[PDB]
Amino acid sequence: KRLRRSAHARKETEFLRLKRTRLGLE
Amino acid sequence: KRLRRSAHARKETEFLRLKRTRLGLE
Amino acid sequence: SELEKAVVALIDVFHQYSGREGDKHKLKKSELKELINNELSHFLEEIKEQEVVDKVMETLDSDGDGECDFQEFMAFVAMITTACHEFFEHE
Amino acid sequence: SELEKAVVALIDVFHQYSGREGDKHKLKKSELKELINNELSHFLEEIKEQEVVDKVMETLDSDGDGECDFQEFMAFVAMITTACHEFFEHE
Repeated sequence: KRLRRSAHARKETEFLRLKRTRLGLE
Repeated sequence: KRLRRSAHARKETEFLRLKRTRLGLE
Repeated sequence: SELEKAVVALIDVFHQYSGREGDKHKLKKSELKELINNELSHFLEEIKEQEVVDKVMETLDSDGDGECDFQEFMAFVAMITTACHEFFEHE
Repeated sequence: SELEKAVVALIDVFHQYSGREGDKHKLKKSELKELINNELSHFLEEIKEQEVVDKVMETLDSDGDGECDFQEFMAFVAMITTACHEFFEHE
């Protein structure tokens, strides 16, 4: 039922990882 | 002796006048 | 002084890129993409994903015209810079 | 990296003042005053009246702490920079 149909995945992560990393220090 | 005191706000405007101008120029 | 310099740099860089596809006040998704890839390279890694540039723009795109206004750019800059400031607590 | 340079300049300048009275991510009125006078040296006129330096932070002081966060400073920068952009573009 829950197939991998969600092509609209969080590709954002690919770049935003760096932002998350910089936020990480807080 | 006396002067036309800060009825017309004054305090903000002495700095913000140029900000008002910068918005005013659009 | 320094903040003014930084600011006019932001204004100028944005303005010219915004002149290419947009209209000076607004970066089209092409320009936002290019700007990020070309200039934000150390803060964000390169972005081939025309989907994602559109998404991160769309997230802020008050005009809903497939661009981001200088205001939205400044808003984006604010959070990006803040994340970098959080980093900078431990350079 | 033009905007990256600008961005780190904002952070560095802010931290320099914010380290003095505040906590690196927070400008107290003493710091806020000298920071804005010093940095917006053409952009603003000498912000003599401490009541107003207090007011302009209070206006943005989300934190209600009597010292404005880097976020609120970034909001100030955003409005100022937008006004400059508009003014400088529409000569």
